[PDB]
Amino acid sequence: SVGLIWAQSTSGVIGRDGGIPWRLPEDLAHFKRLTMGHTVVMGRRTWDSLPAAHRPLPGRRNVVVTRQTGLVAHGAQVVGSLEQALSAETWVIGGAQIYALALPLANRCEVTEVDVDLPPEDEDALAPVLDQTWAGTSGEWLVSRSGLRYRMHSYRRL
Ligand SMILES: NC(=O)c1ccc[n+]([C@@H]2O[C@H](COP(=O)([O-])OP(=O)(O)OC[C@H]3O[C@@H](n4cnc5c(N)ncnc54)[C@H](OP(=O)(O)O)[C@@H]3O)[C@@H](O)[C@H]2O)c1
Ligand SMILES: CCc1nc(N)nc(N)c1OCCCOc1cccc(C[C@@H](C(=O)O)C(F)F)c1
Ligand SMILES: [Br-]
Ligand SMILES: [Br-]
Repeated sequence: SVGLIWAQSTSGVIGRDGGIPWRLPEDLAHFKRLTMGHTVVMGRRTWDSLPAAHRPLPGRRNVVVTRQTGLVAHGAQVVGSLEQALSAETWVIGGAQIYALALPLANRCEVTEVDVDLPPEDEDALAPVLDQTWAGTSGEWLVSRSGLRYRMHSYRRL
């Protein structure tokens, strides 16, 4: 059982300049709560993007997907394909390249939509596009303690 989890702007941006272009504490809490105790699978660029005090992600088996040989990723397992990463509950935590690999294998997507305007730029990482084979249920728009508006969506494959 494979799930994808990501946070996107309304425009579909998930990443810019090797990072995430907003801060939303409620999303980090949501991400930690859903992934804790489970394997998390990430692309090598997303491993690099984790703040050092949170890398590897504590309380979870971290798996890093790379085409490199002998990659040093302390505290993580390093695999050469998504299939190697997947051999109870496994969460694919990004980025865009690894989402694209994982989406055909997933039965579940947990999406945070963040109501910031961020027109997609050339090298932005973008969220996967979900068609009508996915059934979504959405929370209401919520206002964070910091004033940002956001909404949680849960998708299951029909
Ligand atoms: N908002 C969110 O929810 C969210 C979540 C995660 C990440 N992000 C953001 O997204 C960005 C990173 O995403 P990204 O798409 O640039 O990178 P990414 O998917 O995290 O990682 C790309 C790397 O994965 C490896 N890879 C890709 N395809 C592979 C394959 N078929 N077999 C083996 N290895 C493969 C390669 O590693 P090597 O180059 O080492 O060979 C490649 O450079 C950052 O800005 C990050 O902050 C946002
Ligand atoms: C957290 C942003 C996010 N959001 C959803 N919804 N999906 C995702 N794929 C995702 O990206 C996962 C890759 C980036 O991850 C982190 C970035 C900064 C800090 C942490 C540590 C975090 C934890 O310990 O989990 C703690 F702050 F709670 C993780
Ligand atoms: Br962040
Ligand atoms: Br934060």
